[PDB]
Amino acid sequence: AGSIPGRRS
Amino acid sequence: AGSIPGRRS
Amino acid sequence: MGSMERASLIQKAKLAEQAERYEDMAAFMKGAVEKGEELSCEERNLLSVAYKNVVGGQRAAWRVLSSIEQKSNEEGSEEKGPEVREYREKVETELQGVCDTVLGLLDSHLIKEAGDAESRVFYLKMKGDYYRYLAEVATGDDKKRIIDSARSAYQEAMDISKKEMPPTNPIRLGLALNFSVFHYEIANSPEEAISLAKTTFDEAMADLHTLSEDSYKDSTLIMQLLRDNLTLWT
Amino acid sequence: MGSMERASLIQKAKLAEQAERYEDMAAFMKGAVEKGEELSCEERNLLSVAYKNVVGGQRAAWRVLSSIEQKSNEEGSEEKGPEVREYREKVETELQGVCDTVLGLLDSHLIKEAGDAESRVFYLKMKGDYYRYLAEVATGDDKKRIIDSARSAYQEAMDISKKEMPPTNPIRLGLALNFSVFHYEIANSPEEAISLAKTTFDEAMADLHTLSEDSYKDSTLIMQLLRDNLTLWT
Repeated sequence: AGSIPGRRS
Repeated sequence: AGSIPGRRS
Repeated sequence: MGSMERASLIQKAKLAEQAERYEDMAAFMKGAVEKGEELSCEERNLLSVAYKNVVGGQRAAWRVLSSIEQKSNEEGSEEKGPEVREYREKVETELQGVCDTVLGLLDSHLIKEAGDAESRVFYLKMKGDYYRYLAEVATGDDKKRIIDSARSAYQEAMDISKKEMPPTNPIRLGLALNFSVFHYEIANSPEEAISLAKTTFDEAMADLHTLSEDSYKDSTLIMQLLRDNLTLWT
Repeated sequence: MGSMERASLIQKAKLAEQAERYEDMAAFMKGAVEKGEELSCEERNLLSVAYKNVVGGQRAAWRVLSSIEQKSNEEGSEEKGPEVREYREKVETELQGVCDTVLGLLDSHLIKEAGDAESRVFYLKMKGDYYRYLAEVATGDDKKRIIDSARSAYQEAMDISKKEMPPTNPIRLGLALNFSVFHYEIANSPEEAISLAKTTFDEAMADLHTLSEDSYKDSTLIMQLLRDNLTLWT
């Protein structure tokens, strides 16, 4: 199950 | 030009 | 970072991101928040990206160590001493400290000053995420309360997002994605996770016709993440 | 780490490596060195791997920031303020501090107690490497002295390796590889770099017949790195 990666602006 | 990576035991 | 200008902290956060120096990035953005002014959309994104990278590395390390610890506690396993547990605990404490730091910024005073739907929903989604990361490692008497704190933050964000944002809005979509992961992975509610992901996807699909080419690309990227979870879960 | 047992520091360094927590790994290995006992082959490798990861990340960040700084100092570039230089300087100072820490461990007292060729050559190669990383960022009145310190350490290691180790020994091969990179990238001596890499490769090739299958794999892997540089340089 994957959440938003959210690691690049 | 590449040196020894040397980053894994 | 009290002696550095707000604008310089923001500039250095962007440089730290380019250099993949995420601990520095988070420290610069924490300093920027502590100047006391509200954050623009771009600044909110930099804050979120910085901490998601820091805590993402800690969570991955915690999972590696937790797996080693669990294996060492199996039948037929040789006693290796306290070191695996001690080091897992060290990483866990650090991770909890980062989550507490982010939650502290949100509570002092980002959320209370956030009046527009886009800022308030984004901050409440962050609050849900960082309680969720606390829940991933929680095992004690407050585990239920930590789960409820995540749920409550996500639910407030959902209620605002459904009233104030179109179904394709990327914040709304990412919030629903992460809340569905909370249901599946934390709250033992896979059916709620599946229903939320399906309804979110279908309502976004029906609103795509309203979007420009660039907004369409933004929304469909997150919709594909919802679909990826649905494929894994069904 | 003075209150932690040597064996526990070593165990935790191995766990930190699995968790990709290289700063922790380096701190555990520094603590192990500071117990004062000599290091076994495996422990020397853990020390080297930990610091190569830490400084490797710092060097990559420094190169990103140095490139941005150089671009901002071009004709037709808009003044962005002191922030790029300040942050490059911050990363540079941190990198220098890590190099000084490793060099300090080697000087107090790893090298002076290292009597076998494999330990002494490995430590002197480390000394050459960390002076080389200092040289990469040096611009002041000591830049020539830093380069000479790297050269001197590599040369002492080469002299021992040629007397005491077969031409296929992986330490000997890696030392020659890194010394050839020093010649090419630091000392402005590409012809010396090419000659060293070619002679090292050819002398190893002629000694492969003496090796087991597993030693053959070890040596040929590093030989391919020499060949990769020769292909880039010629």
